Formats: sequence, structure tokens, C-alpha cells
Amino acid sequence: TTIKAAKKMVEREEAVVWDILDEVIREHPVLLNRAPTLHRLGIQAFEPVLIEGKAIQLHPLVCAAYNADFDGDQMAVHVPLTLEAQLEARALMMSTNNILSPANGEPIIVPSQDVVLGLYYMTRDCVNAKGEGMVLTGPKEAERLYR
Amino acid sequence: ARVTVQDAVEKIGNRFDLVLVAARRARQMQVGGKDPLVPEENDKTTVIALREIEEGLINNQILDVRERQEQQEQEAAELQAVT
Amino acid sequence: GSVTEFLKPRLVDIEQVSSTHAKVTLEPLERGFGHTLGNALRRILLSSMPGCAVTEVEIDGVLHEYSTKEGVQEDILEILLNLKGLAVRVQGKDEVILTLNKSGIGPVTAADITHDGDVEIVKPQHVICHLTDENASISMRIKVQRGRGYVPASTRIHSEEDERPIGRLLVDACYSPVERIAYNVEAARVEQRTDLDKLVIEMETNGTIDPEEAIRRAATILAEQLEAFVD
Amino acid sequence: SVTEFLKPRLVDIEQVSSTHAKVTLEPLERGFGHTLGNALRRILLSSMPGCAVTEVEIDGVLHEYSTKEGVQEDILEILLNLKGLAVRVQGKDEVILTLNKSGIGPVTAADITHDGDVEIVKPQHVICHLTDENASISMRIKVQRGRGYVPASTRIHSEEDERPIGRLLVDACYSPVERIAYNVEAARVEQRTDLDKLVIEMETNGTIDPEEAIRRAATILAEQLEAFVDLR
Amino acid sequence: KPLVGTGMERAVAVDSGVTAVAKRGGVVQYVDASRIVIKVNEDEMYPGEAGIDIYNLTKYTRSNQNTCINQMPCVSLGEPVERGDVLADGPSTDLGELAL
Amino acid sequence: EIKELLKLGDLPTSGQIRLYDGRTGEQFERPVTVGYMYMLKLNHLVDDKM
RNA sequence: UAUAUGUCAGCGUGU
Ligand SMILES: [Mg+2]
Repeated sequence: TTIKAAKKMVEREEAVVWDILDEVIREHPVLLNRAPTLHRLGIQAFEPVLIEGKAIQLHPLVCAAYNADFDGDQMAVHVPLTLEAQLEARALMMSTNNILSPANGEPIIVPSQDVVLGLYYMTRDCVNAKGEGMVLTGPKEAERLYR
Repeated sequence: ARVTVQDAVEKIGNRFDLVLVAARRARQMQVGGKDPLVPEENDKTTVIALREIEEGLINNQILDVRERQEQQEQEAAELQAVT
Repeated sequence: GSVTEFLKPRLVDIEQVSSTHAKVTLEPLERGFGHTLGNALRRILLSSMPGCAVTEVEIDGVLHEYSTKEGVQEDILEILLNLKGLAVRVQGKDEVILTLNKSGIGPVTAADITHDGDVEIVKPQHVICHLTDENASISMRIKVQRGRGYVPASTRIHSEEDERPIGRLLVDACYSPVERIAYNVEAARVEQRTDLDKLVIEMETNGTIDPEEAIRRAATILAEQLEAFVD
Repeated sequence: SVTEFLKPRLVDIEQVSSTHAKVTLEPLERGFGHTLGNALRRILLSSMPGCAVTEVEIDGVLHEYSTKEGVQEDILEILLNLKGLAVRVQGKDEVILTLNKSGIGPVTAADITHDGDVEIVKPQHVICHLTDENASISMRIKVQRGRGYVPASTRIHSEEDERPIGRLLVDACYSPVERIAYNVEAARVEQRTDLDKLVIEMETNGTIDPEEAIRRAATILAEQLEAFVDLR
Repeated sequence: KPLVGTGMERAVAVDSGVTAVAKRGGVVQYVDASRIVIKVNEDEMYPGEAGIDIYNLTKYTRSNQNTCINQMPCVSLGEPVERGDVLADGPSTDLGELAL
Repeated sequence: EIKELLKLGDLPTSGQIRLYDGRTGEQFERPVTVGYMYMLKLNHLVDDKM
């Protein structure tokens, strides 16, 4: 009924508070920014997902854009307030909107370390392997046989 | 939900006034107590505004026309009440 | 609660993408239990699901797999591949033999197979081959057998030991009705515990049975296996 | 084929040691051995109920980061030693044991006062050392039955009357098992060759029997699968 | 202790003042978590001396970096000791070897 | 010398053993290098950085 | 939202 009651409830961390927090962050972008903001892609808007722990979870594919590695790097998060700021974050500064480097037009979303290795290992041929020379009806049969 | 705004961008065509139009529509819904032109799938005001912009139901000209119509009907109603 | 009390799913949601495609979501589950359930169900469905499938076939005028026939657009290998995808439901006995005879111009659908009371074809419009010459004819004897899981032709030819009768080409048998099964584990939150598991199972079958029926059969099989030590 | 599935049965249990144990499931159909072994290993290593030490109280000790006159081990070291204590409780589900010792010597688990229901699996588990003739130790140990790993930080959330100065919280690892391994081998039943036999080796703290653990894991698995049995 | 080391851990641990190094040889007359009393040998006894060396270990003392400095004894009651032998293990030390 | 010491115990001299996936129970397709490494905890704690 | 009272140096960490 009053601001003091809401403050007390959020301090006590009631069950309804978590549901309210889930409701308010459904489509509210947050701006993630690294300390050295060399170029435009140093700050990008992301949709938040509530997680446990104490560390911000970042998408691997954007790391090359941030020049960030998981060796102890830190990031700052900002919350847009007005509707205009949220719409600018969703339409202009969203991660999906930033796919080409403004410096030269080259793409910025490329697999770096483990995706490339996994795809290379999966897409390889051995001249004598298990189940060689057989004929399959489709990719689903291949997945079934491999599993 | 919404992941990209490319179709909305091409519907508007500039990506800068699209933000302004979506903000105006979101303010109309949130503050003016209007109703969405699309089914309300528990989405936020901005997402709903972008979604209804995508299929061409809302633009600058349409918003201006609706505002003019509302102003004219409110003026007619208040003139009738005065008389 | 109690040391013997465990969380059980209560958000069971079923989405029917197609008549043979389904997606089942179970939430919430105890931490780590989603992986156990998904892996067990996937293994049982992939390797230990009973069903009827084509085992071998003999075609007149064809001696080996590296052969050709006049009038058929599809090759012998492609004919065997098409026969692999045929789904047959048998309620009469373990082993049945059907005869397919046709002549003329056009496709040879599964509806042209000789009608049998026990044998039922879930896809009569399934295409086997194409006849391009009006004087050309196709006559084959398909053999269907009941088994479990996937049995490649290499194991069958290594264990046939019948001097390899001529004309009887072996074809891989897909006894299990499931055509593809995948499972993902996602994070789910109850009250303040955000570390719970939610299981998403995406399954496409060959049309013989519904994917929900396949899940029920796999669960029943696992329960019957475990009933000895259940108390 | 449809109803040819052979139901596995508990054939032989081999107790090579107090903690190490081996169980055998036979017969098992092709492919079912790996599935059953993996499911049992994953269930046993995570959801096995057991008793563990939760709270401690020493007369002359106010906090963990302190020392007692006449004991070689620190209070934190004493708590760490008590954390590894193995105790089995029958029905109480919550016990308060008392330990009293005096004189120079190693104070072990055998010095805990006798309680009818509780039982110490390892009486030789050393707790501390008294290095003075006049040194005397008196201790109250709270033992609770639970499941999984529950750190004391989560248990701090309970706020009824706070805690008196001197009650030390100990992280509880209720899991009795510590190592689970399984292997599938060829099984001989009548004249059938395509049969498997599963051997499960369990290393625990000795507070649970292998047969009881296997039965509990199977019951948990069946209860979980009952949701899939009726998909609705 | 480091399973794979270089052999310089002992020198680093001893040279630094973290550990308690016996000044004179003897036997551990009294051992405790907070203090050690060593009965020195008659060879090293000074004339007119009681003949006991008392080491008071620092227990949970704040360091310059807001860390814990704690010394734990590494000897038993009655165990003979010699000059230069470590009697207590300081922070990040295991039986006289550096343990980071 | 490392290989000789490994042979002294009942361990392979290659330094790589066969590992099984915990979640799925399937053996990894290639041997994986397992061993014991001395790891240190640096004075950069996340709870002190929030 | 306005709460109880923050400014300069030196040192250090990550890009
Ligand atoms: Mg870095």
C-alpha cells in the first residue's frame, strides 16, 4: 500500500518479489559495456535472463566484438528507463542488429575456438571407419546410427 | 516476443523515426489507455508497438490521422455539451 | 519436505508439430534428473523399441545390389532405400511376405502391394520406384519381420549362414518406430531455486504410432525392467 | 520380442570391505545394461539420503577462529574432522551426542557417549588430540538426516531466535556414497548368448547397505518415470 | 604441498619469517595449538638458565591484504628437534614447504 | 624419466586415459590428457567485485 | 529518492 511496505518486502525478498522481477524484465533490454570502449560495438543491448551465482553470463559469439576474455574481465550494466531509451536499445544497439563492423563492413559474429573445432571434427572423413559404405535414407538415419 | 526489427525497419524505412513512432505508440498504449491493434501475447508495450508496426497498421500518417479524428470528435462533443 | 520426497513435473506441455512430430516439455525436475530421464528414454527408444520392418527383398531379374533393370528410373540401391522407409504394421505374426507386381507408366506406390489382412501400410502413397516403359514390369517379394532397434545389413549377412541364396538382397531393418529423438535440458525456477531442470523432448516417428504412445511405451518398458528392485 | 524382455534380478552382493561393496544385476537384455548402470550411478551419486553433523558446541569455545588450551588441533580443524564423521541414525532423524574426554591422547569417535539408536561406523576416526594432563574437552554434536550437500550459508536463512554465541555451524554432506562405477559383461543363461550382466562397485562411508541403496535408487527412478508412463 | 615442485620451496619457507624455526635443539616439552615449549639440550644451555624456549604462534591475525595469518604446529609431544627445524607451519606452508 | 615414473605405477606412459561422459555415459572418442595440476586461487573474488 | 558525513595525494589490478 505504501513505498515503505514495498521497500520492506523487497528487503525481505518475498516469493512474490521474484515473480514481479521476472515480469518486469521480460522485454527490458540492458546495456552491457566493457571498460575500454574503443569503438561502437563496445556497448550492446541484451535481453536479461535471471541466473543464480554472482557473475554475468555473456554470449560467446559477441566476445570478439567486446575484445573480452574470461580471464577476469569485468563488465558494466545499465538499465534504460524511458520508453524511447528501451526502443533505441532494442532497435539500434541490440546485439542482433550489430552484425557487420562499421569500420570496414566485415562480419563480427564468427566462431573462434570451440565451435570451429567441433564443426571441423564432425565434418571429417576417415578412409576406414565403422559403418562405412552403407546407404542411409536421410540425415535423421545418420543421427540415429551415430547415437 | 521479438528478436529482430529488420522487417519493422523496412516498413518504416529509416530506422531513426521508427524509434520515434514506436515510442509514440507505446506512450499512447501505456499512458493514454489505448488498445493494441494486435493480439496481446503478454508482450511489453514497446514490443507490441513494434509488432503492430510490422504489418503496416501503424505509421506516422496513420497516427496523425487518428489523433486528428480524436481531436475533432472531442471538439464536437464539447461544443455540443456547451450548446 | 522429506529425504524421500522428490520434485515431480507439473507443466507437462505437448505440442503437435505434425501427425508424426511432437514436442513434450516437463517442468520442474530435480537437478540432474532431466539428463538421466532424457538419456534413458532416448536409449530405450533408439535401441529397444519393438516393431516390424523390412528385412530382405528379392526382385526377378536382379541378382546383386550392383545391378540394373530395364524400365525403372530408380536404381536398385534407390529401390532398397525407398523400401527402407516403408512403414508396415503387423498384428498377425512375426514374419510376413508380401508380393508387389506392377506394369505400365508412372510411380509404384505402396498401395499396389498385394492386400493382406494382418499387414497394414500407414503410408499407401509411399513411392518405391518409377516405371518408364509400358512393356516393362516390376515383380518383387518383400519380407517383413518383427524385431527391436536398428539391425544393419552387415550383421545380418555375417550371421545369415544360408549360402546366400541368389536374388535375396538384404536391406537394413528399422524396427524402432522412432525416426529421430532429441532432448534438451534447460534451467527452470521454482520459488527461489533457479537451478532446477526442465526437459524438452522432440521426437519424430515413422507414423506407425503416436510419439506420445512411444514415450509411454518406453516408460512402461523401463518401469517393467526396474520393478524387481522397486519397493 | 515384444514381451521377451528379461527382468534383471539382484543375484549376488559382494562385500569386499566395510565401505567397498559390489552388486550384480542379471540377466539384462542388450543395451539395457548401460542405460540401467548410468541411471543408477547418476541417481546414487546425487540423491542418497544420509546422516551428517550439522552443529557443534564446545564449552570453552566462542567461535571457529579460536583455540582451546590443551588441544593440538584448531577449532576449525576440529570442525573439519567432525565433518567427515560417519554416523547412522535409525529413527530419531535428529540426535544430539555428547563427547567428554580428559588426559593426554587422541580423542576419536569411540569416546562419544553411547546412544542406543545411533551407531558409529568408524570408531577409530580421530577427532582431536589432547596434549595436557589437565586438558579436558566437552562437546555437543548435532546429527541430522538429509540429502545432498547443504552448506551452512543456506541454513543461516532460518531466523527463529538467532543462535547463542558458541554454536558453530558445520557444512553438511549428507551423501553416504563417494564412488560409483559400473561395467557390463557377458552373461550365460540357458542357451541364450545375447544377454548382459551388470556389476556395480560402490565405495561409501559405510552408513548405508548396497542393497538398500540400489532399492532406493530404483524406487526413485520408477517414481520419476511414472510421470512419463501417463503422459496425458 | 605441490606434487610437482622445484626444490626451492623449503628455502623460501624457511627464509621468510612466516614459519616458527627452532632457535636451539631439544625435545618438545609441551605442544599446543597456540604455544610450544621446547626443553633445550644441555649442550646449548647457557649457564644459570632455566633451559626452555617458548614460541607463541600467531593465530588468525589480519594481514596487510585483509587475509588470515595462522600458524599451525607441525611437531608432536616428545619429538626431538634440532636447530633450524621448523616447529610450526605459517600461512601457505606445509611441513616447511611453500604451499600456494 | 616421466614415462619411466608413469610405468612404475599402473598408468599408461602416453599420459592419456579413456574417459566417459558423466551425463550420457558414452566413452569419449579420443583419449584425454588427465593428471594432477597445482592450481592457485588469486585474490580476485567475484563477491568482492559486484 | 530527499535522507543521515566525502575531497585530495600515493600505491596496485585488468585492457
Ligand atoms: Mg582478460
